[PDB]
Amino acid sequence: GAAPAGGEVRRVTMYAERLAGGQMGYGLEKGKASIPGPLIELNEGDTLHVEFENTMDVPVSLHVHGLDYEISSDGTKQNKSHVEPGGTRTYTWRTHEPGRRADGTWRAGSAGYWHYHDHVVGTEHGTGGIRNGLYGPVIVRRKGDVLPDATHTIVFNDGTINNRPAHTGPNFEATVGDRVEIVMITHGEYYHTFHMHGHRWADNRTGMLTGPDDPSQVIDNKICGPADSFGFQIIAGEGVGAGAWMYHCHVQSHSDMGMVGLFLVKKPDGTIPGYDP
Amino acid sequence: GAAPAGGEVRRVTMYAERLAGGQMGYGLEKGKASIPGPLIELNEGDTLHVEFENTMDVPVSLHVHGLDYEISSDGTKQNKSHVEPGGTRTYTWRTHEPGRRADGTWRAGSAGYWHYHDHVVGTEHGTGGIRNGLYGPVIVRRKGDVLPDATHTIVFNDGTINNRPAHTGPNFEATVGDRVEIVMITHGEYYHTFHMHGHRWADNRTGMLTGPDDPSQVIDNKICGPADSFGFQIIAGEGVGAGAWMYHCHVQSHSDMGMVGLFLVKKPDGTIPGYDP
Amino acid sequence: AGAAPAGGEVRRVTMYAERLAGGQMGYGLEKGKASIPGPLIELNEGDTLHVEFENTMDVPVSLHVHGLDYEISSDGTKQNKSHVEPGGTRTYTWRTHEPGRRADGTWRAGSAGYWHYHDHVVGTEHGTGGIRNGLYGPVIVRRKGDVLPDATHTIVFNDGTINNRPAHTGPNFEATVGDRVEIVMITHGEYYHTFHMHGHRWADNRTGMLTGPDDPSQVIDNKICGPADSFGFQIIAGEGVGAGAWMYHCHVQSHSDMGMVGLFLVKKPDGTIPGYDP
Ligand SMILES: [Cu+2]
Ligand SMILES: [Cu+2]
Ligand SMILES: [Cu+2]
Ligand SMILES: [Cu+2]
Ligand SMILES: [Cu+2]
Ligand SMILES: [Cu+2]
Ligand SMILES: [Cu+2]
Ligand SMILES: [Cu+2]
Ligand SMILES: [Cu+2]
Ligand SMILES: [Cu+2]
Ligand SMILES: [Cu+2]
Ligand code: NA
Ligand code: NA
Repeated sequence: GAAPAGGEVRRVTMYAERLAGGQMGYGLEKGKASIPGPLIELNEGDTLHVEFENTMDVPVSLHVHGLDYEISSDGTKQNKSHVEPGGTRTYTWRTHEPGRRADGTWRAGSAGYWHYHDHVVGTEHGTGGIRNGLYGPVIVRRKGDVLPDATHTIVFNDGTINNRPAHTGPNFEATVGDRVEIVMITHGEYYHTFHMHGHRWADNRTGMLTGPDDPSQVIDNKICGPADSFGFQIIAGEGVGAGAWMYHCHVQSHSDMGMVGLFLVKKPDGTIPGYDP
Repeated sequence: GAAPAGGEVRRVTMYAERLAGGQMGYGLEKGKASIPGPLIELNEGDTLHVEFENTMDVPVSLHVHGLDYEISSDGTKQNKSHVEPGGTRTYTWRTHEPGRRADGTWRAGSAGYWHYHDHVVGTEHGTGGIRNGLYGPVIVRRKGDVLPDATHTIVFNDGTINNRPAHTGPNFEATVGDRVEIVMITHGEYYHTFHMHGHRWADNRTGMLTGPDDPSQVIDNKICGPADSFGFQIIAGEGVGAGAWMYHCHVQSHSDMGMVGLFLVKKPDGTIPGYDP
Repeated sequence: AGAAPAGGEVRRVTMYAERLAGGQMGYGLEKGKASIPGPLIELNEGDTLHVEFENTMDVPVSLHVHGLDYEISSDGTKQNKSHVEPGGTRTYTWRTHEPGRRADGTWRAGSAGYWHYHDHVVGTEHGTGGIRNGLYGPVIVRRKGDVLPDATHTIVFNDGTINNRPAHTGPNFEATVGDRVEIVMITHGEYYHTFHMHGHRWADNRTGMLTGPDDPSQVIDNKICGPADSFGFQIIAGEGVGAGAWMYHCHVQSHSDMGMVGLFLVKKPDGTIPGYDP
């Protein structure tokens, strides 16, 4: 599968809602908010109209990295781009293809692994909102990009993965040979290093080398800090086989205190060697 | 415009001077020291003789990243290349173009976003001098590099931008369509993440993709540590329009305590929609 | 300079985990000769390595490698019981592969790069004690045609030490002007660092050297790194700058002030170093 050329005007509804235990999340339908928020996928050239509604009792906003937006969709109190309690607003995101500018230089396209998050809860930089769970992934694909069999989002938010209690994953399941896309986002106060056992990727836009001329370092460990985002695709078990393959932050106290999960790679018969749950 | 081939021998006078409040700065002329220090620009092949004078009552030095220098211009006490109080010294920086060696390998040129700083005030690694403001940017351009309409230097020094009081910018002004160059240097004890709203750049030498075959990640958020330097050029307002575009460190406590500033992008008539400080 | 050949050899080596002085712990290829960092392993893409491993200590230990191909039975974790009991033995197998076009037209990245191995089970189930104690070492996998160096030096930022040495004690590395010197740089523990080399620079890519005039990788002399990061590069000692005692150090200011410093001692042909007075 390959991404097509973009150019569609898409729309979606988004809600900010309180969740259990002081948390807050984005959802695409009322009562269905999650942490991380829903995955938004666009092709270069697509436009996205996000009909947003704040269902909480405190102001919230929606700020996006990487994509084109006018200052009116910045999502900050400073620009009156926030949403009052009960309020509604339409945030508009646009994307563009790469291309040669009139001045002769190459204009980078929108394609990449991006994310959106709150910018007004607790502070005017969204410190409380991000801590509470108001973040989500955005993928913009370029014409011809390889499409995956599954996509999984891993957010290192302070000392947690996806706001979960320590030592509770998440885990992700695949079958040997699956083409698996990982979106990796970092938030909060701390730097982290993301490590995946049994697998590696290229440190470039897609995480895949373009061919024999791409000099990007191939890695299995990557330092990241607050609001960094990257992504990659792997072939599950390629050259290594089935198994419970760990991923974790490699900062030693962070892995010891529980930012660890499993990439559960199954044989075609659905079983995982060496793994007792 | 485009950078010419280099090869000139250039001279400049530089002074280290005390500034108000225990600060120290470099300057091109007596009594005009600034933090950051003056921007030095060279073309690959140029030689620069810095006629240096220490107007201060403590030793100071000038150490440069990236450029060619002999051990006698290292700027360290260890090599006896510091400057005594009231003393003078000529620091020589050289640069070179890339090219094929005899062994067939490719020698990397000097071009890049670099910086200079003190190496002896407070400690033999310049911890006091750097804290006090003794740092500045150097740009070395390759023949053919695109030249910007303006260059702005942003230094994350511990918990400050350019040693400024918290919450005091700096702000930079441009018109929609301007080609704006940012030089980004980090110093001190902390890691940071630099983020720009509404704009993005390529993670490579120039900050611009060379063309459709360049696989560098396109980003708007970059982790950086002490003595890191990078730079890029953006088209102000490209695809997003005029506005007060924030830049800040994205480490949540840092943005909250005042590591924030504004990229004020004006329409040709001078208007900035919705700006209201 | 020499060039790496195509790989595909099947090799075997013995490795031991051993206690060292001061509560330290190290890997070695011969009994009683363990070192921190552990021995440098070098493979050409396509090679297979069978590590006949023996744990001579009184605690379970493991061998976990980054980047290379290994089956789950060579993961080196308690999770899948691939650690080594006290006094026990185990064969760990590492494989590597060349890059190539898959049948579906996508490009498979090869194994080549700067990698490392370390313990994963001493103290905690992530090897916090083992790594702190010194159980780490470098692995280089070369691609056919990679340029070969005159010498290779490994620098590990482990917590606030270099190579588990006492503060301010280097290590120093010696070269002659013109030498092709390879640096392998590994980070472990709890802290981020920035590695800086005076007088020298490299390209931020797989090999540390630009492939030619079309490579847009940033050329740098300073690089941020965190726990279990690894990278490497080659420089021509003294190129364009001459002989001297060229410092390298973490550039986090308090780390350089506390002793995360060392010297790249670049000598004239007559063996002397101008300005270097110890
Ligand atoms: Cu912001
Ligand atoms: Cu972490
Ligand atoms: Cu953000
Ligand atoms: Cu230094
Ligand atoms: Cu910061
Ligand atoms: Cu932003
Ligand atoms: Cu420095
Ligand atoms: Cu692990
Ligand atoms: Cu350090
Ligand atoms: Cu330096
Ligand atoms: Cu590891
Ligand atoms: Na790169
Ligand atoms: Na990087």
